[PDB]
Amino acid sequence: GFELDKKLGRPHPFIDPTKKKQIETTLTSDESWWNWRKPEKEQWSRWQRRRPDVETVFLKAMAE
Amino acid sequence: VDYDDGIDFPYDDPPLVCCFGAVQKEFVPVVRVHDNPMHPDIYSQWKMLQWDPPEFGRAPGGPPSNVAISHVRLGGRAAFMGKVGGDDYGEELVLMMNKERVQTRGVKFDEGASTACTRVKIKFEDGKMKAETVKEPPEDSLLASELNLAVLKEARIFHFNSEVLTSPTMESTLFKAIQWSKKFGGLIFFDLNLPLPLWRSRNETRKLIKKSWDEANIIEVSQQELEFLLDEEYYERRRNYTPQYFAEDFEQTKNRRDYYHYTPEEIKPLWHDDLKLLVVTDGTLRLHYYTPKFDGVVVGTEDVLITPFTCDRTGSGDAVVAGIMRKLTTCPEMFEDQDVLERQLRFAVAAGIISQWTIGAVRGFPTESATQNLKEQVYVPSMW
Amino acid sequence: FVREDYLVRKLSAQELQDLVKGERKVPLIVDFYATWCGPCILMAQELEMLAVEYESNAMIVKVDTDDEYEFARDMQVRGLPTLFFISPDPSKDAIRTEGLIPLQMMRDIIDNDM
Amino acid sequence: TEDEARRRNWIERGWAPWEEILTPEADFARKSLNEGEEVPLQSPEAIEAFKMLRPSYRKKKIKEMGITEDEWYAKQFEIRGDKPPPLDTS
Amino acid sequence: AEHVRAPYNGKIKFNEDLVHPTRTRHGHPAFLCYIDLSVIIES
Repeated sequence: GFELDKKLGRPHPFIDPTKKKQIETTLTSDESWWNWRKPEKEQWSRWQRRRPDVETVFLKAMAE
Repeated sequence: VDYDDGIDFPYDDPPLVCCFGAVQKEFVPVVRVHDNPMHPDIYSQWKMLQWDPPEFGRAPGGPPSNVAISHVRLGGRAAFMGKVGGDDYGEELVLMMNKERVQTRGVKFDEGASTACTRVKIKFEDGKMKAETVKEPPEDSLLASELNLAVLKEARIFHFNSEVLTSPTMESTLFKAIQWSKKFGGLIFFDLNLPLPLWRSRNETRKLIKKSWDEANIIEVSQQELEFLLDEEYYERRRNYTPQYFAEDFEQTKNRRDYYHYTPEEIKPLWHDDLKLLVVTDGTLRLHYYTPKFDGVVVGTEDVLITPFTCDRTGSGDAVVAGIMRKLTTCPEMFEDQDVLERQLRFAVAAGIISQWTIGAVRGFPTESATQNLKEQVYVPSMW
Repeated sequence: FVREDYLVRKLSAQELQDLVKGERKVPLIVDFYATWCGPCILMAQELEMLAVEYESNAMIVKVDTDDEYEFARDMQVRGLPTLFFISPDPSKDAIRTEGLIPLQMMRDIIDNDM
Repeated sequence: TEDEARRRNWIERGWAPWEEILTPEADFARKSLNEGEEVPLQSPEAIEAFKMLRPSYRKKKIKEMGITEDEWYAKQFEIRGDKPPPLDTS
Repeated sequence: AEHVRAPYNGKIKFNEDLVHPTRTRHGHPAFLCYIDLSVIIES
């Protein structure tokens, strides 16, 4: 499976799922300074949508 | 009444919707008195009333053919039921609806009538000019025997305005169409859009619309129509109240615009058993929704000042209604899930916003992908 | 010295009363409009062109519904824009049209029915 | 001098040193900015104010004092400074 | 000046008792490092 797909260049996850771990627990906004707290409400951005491009469209067509 | 009509068929998706009434080009029905008129001749000044409109004209509705055209552009399928004359203007109206891919098998031709032409007689009663109708136009003369029952069998939503209540012929025909649609399981959509005569008095209008109000499963009204039907002066007094010494809360100090959400107990005189969804529109700014189980408001917005020379609010009320109908047919959980209903109604808000960016209602009706794009640009991703 | 820019006259209900009661020889076309109604901008330009086409063979007037709301309702105005085509023959009945009708359709009504 | 001007402000302009109930961020800003711009905080007040920037540290501090959270919330709305001589109505 | 950026997503790990509290010129709390501190990111 993995490590044979990786050796040959066949499609495979960049990180082996078996050798993948969570990131434990991080600060929950009560152990954090004010400047590192997540806003309570999501903020409008104008960058909140992914930019369309040719690569996204071709990759989806090749995936199908 | 008796039996069915047509051959039963698998009925392609998306589900069909039927729009009933008069097909007209433009023709804003809701007319009241505004206190800020522009120059009577220089119509280049009149666009300033498009970006500071009268409240009743913030998102005007129109003829039912506007909703059908707008619904199709948003990705739905629609059929128009009505009558036009056999003259050249009648063909132009039908060719307009065929170009927009609206089904016109429900449209009947009257070869002896002139389209959009009413014969009236002028009288001089009590020293004042009045007119009375001698012969109604073909638009208001569809008969019950002329109904296309294949459309009424297939259609899942039956849509009509209160303009048909101003015609004795159409009113009788309307209630036969509703009977057929209900027998076939269709939902009844009453989009009020009160014409000029029905603004005269609350009591006469409430009696006139009561029968059609009781037959409707979905009702859309404007904030001005709802307040007029309940009590116009109480809500105007409520808006004009200012505390004498201090505000009751911090938000009252900001002197913001009033977006009052009517309680379901205030709405109770207008509620009935078969009503599934009541929507009260404050333009595109607010969409108050009411169901038997819950109620709430969807916050919207408007920007006509982004394009001061092409902005035109006419037809934006029809785009909002068409957007509601587009989502109701494809997302039936809207009736029972509040979070789903609010997300789907934001699609209708976006359609209304785009519709205000073009001169002419039909010319400016938006497509589905444009509406979906604007919705995702305006709202944060968690609200999509 | 300077020609006026607009041909269509705005009339009061009282002024329109005397014009209809009085003797007329040309067809009378009455336009109901409001400056806040978007389609009235398009109709205003069509009626100005109709006035140029029919110099003295027709009389084109307009009435503001903001000023004559009660008069408009009694005339069976159901919405805007609305046109009334009134014949010089007192026996013939007037024609009421609704919506942004084409200029050619106005000409056919005036020539064949007025 | 800075004795007549203070008295003048009280009598003529109605000045009074009214209590300012500050958030931890505002309390830290006034205690730390007195030291410099980008310097190691040295004063015990600014060091403590830095620690109080986390509400988790405050809860641990409150528990070590044996009081409840609401009592701590009420102690910050306390009149500072000296008290007037108590009334003796005859 | 030079900015150190995180090379991976993950959780920052260091001993806050080895560094000195400070306020930055942007008004933020931070730490001043006067030693060769070892900071760990678990990706």
